[PDB]
Amino acid sequence: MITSQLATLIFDYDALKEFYKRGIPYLVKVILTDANDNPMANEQVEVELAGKTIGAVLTDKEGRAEYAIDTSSFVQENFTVVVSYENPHQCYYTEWEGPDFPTAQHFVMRFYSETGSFLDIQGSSVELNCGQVHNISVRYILSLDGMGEGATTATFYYLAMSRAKIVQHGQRDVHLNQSKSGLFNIGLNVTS
Amino acid sequence: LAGKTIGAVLTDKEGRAEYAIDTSSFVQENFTVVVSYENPHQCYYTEW
Amino acid sequence: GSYTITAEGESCESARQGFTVDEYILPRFSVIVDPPNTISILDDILTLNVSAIYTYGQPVPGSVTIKCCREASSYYGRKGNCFKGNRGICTNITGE
Amino acid sequence: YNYGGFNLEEPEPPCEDPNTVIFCKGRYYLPVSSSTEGDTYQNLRRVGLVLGTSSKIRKPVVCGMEAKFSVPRKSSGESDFGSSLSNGHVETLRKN
Amino acid sequence: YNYGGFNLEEPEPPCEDPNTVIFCKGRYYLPVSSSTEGDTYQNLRRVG
Amino acid sequence: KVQYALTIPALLKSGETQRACVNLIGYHQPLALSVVLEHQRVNISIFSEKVQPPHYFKCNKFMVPTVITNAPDFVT
Ligand SMILES: *[C@@H]1O[C@H](CO)[C@@H](O)[C@H](O)[C@H]1NC(C)=O
Ligand SMILES: *[C@@H]1O[C@H](CO)[C@@H](O)[C@H](O)[C@H]1NC(C)=O
Ligand SMILES: *[C@@H]1O[C@H](CO)[C@@H](O)[C@H](O)[C@H]1NC(C)=O
Ligand SMILES: *[C@@H]1O[C@H](CO)[C@@H](O)[C@H](O)[C@H]1NC(C)=O
Ligand SMILES: *[C@@H]1O[C@H](CO)[C@@H](O)[C@H](O)[C@H]1NC(C)=O
Ligand SMILES: *[C@@H]1O[C@H](CO)[C@@H](O)[C@H](O)[C@H]1NC(C)=O
Repeated sequence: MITSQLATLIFDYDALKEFYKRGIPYLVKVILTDANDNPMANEQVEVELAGKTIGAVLTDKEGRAEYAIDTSSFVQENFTVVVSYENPHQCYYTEWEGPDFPTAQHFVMRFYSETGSFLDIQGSSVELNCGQVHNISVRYILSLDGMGEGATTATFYYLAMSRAKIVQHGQRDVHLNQSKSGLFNIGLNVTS
Repeated sequence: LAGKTIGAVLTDKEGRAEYAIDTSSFVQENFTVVVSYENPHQCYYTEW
Repeated sequence: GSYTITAEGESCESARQGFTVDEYILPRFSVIVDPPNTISILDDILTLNVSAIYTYGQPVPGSVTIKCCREASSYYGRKGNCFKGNRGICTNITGE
Repeated sequence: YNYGGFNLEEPEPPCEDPNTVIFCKGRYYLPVSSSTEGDTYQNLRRVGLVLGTSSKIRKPVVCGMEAKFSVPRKSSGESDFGSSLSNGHVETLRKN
Repeated sequence: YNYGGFNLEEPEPPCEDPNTVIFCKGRYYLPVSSSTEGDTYQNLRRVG
Repeated sequence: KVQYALTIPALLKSGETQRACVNLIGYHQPLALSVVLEHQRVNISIFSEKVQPPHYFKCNKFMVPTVITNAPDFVT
């Protein structure tokens, strides 16, 4: 096969959760590879939020570029993020009358919660070994007039569903040392 | 004449081909005549 | 062929299983080649890395020749696009 | 929640009216909500749990902007299961 | 404010857009305002 | 105010042990709690405990009676 699009950029659909939560940063993770599936060196990718380039983020030597769109005060609905690989030195000899540079778009939705509070889990893209307790991470925003001012302590309840049996349930309490944000780790005990 | 080939007329050795469309009983209004040179042996390598 | 195993039990409904039994034919030669499977336009050297082996693991002296080419565009011809491209520029090399 | 033709779904919440002017701090506001959003009732009913909590979890929906959209079903899962599990690639039986 | 063909009126304030979805506590709101209301500007500009 | 949370999966598997989690919170006085899977005739006894201080996030095993045909059941 004689190929023409030297550079390709893709959205690894393991991370990049489809619902965005106000005040919690929205992660964009992009894979950049050329020709026969090889990683690229330092390259810049443009993250256009709606119609304006804001990101201009460089890669991390393995085509794993990670950018954090700030989501606070986003009350839109559709919020179509697009990533493009713009460099006027590549060789992109397109064939089927498409765009003139590698491009990929993701279309997300908005998470609702009336008092204003959001819980996000930073998922895992690798299998977990048996017999090793693991520490999947959870981010949280807990706005004012929610749980109640004056109390710097919040408890999150924890549930794991293996096949159809609720197994390895837990409770994790956190002290709101800072104002409203942070991240706490679950001691998930993966067992056979 | 409109969408049907009716004439299929040959030329007269110097490219002056003359045909006579019969017009009796035409109560149309627009009547767009088209002529084409159809021969699947010539070369028409169009550009635009 | 592909034999099929069927099993009926007092609890299960069908314990289907498959075979892939093939004729025990041993061609005396086997050539191993790993094509790049994708080549970029701005490349000048296409490398082929070919080997060949008997059934019982023996080198095979002989001549190995490779011929590689293609067509150009094949638009269609006649009332389409009469004269087009070439026969494809076919190159050829041989080695020992 | 649909298991063996059984809905198990509680009825939809009552639909608010789209013309009740409500005051916030500044201007005069009418209510509205899009058809497709995300909430706790849809991060459940996908894992398959059943909650009975009194606390508000489900999104509020205003009239004229209901779910509609018939059956919005995409690829929905990125499944890698299948059958056949073989191309031509005849690696004939080449060993004793 | 119109005295002897002189407006003396300050220009109208900028017009907001009717589609900016804003959050209050519950549902999702669009902005609107009636043509005829009453405020301090019409409680004055009548006394003068 | 009292806020409660039931968690049991929507499709119980007949003949195998399952779990049920309950998350009572907010109450102050000691309380009496009951979780029942209302079968066709028989009642199940998932929880019948006296509730003692708040923050009662407890979760127990229960054994579903065997059934030959998928059936709807209620949990009270
Ligand atoms: C979101 O709304 C806009 C409104 O113009 C529409 O064009 C678009 O298709 C919608 N969906 C996405 C994913 O942007
Ligand atoms: C996961 O990370 C946390 C971070 O403090 C650590 O306490 C915990 O031991 C880690 N779990 C492991 C390495 O299994
Ligand atoms: C995980 O659970 C098993 C079973 O109770 C237990 O033996 C093991 O110690 C637990 N893991 C850790 C890190 O304690
Ligand atoms: C390759 O094969 C073609 C067959 O037509 C032959 O004409 C050509 O001479 C061969 N190449 C060389 C280098 O001889
Ligand atoms: C048993 O179940 C019935 C409903 O079938 C209901 O009265 C209550 O939950 C239980 N009653 C007794 C006496 O156990
Ligand atoms: C269920 O919860 C009760 C609470 O009193 C406890 O005594 C019991 O050990 C738990 N487990 C079972 C199997 O009953």
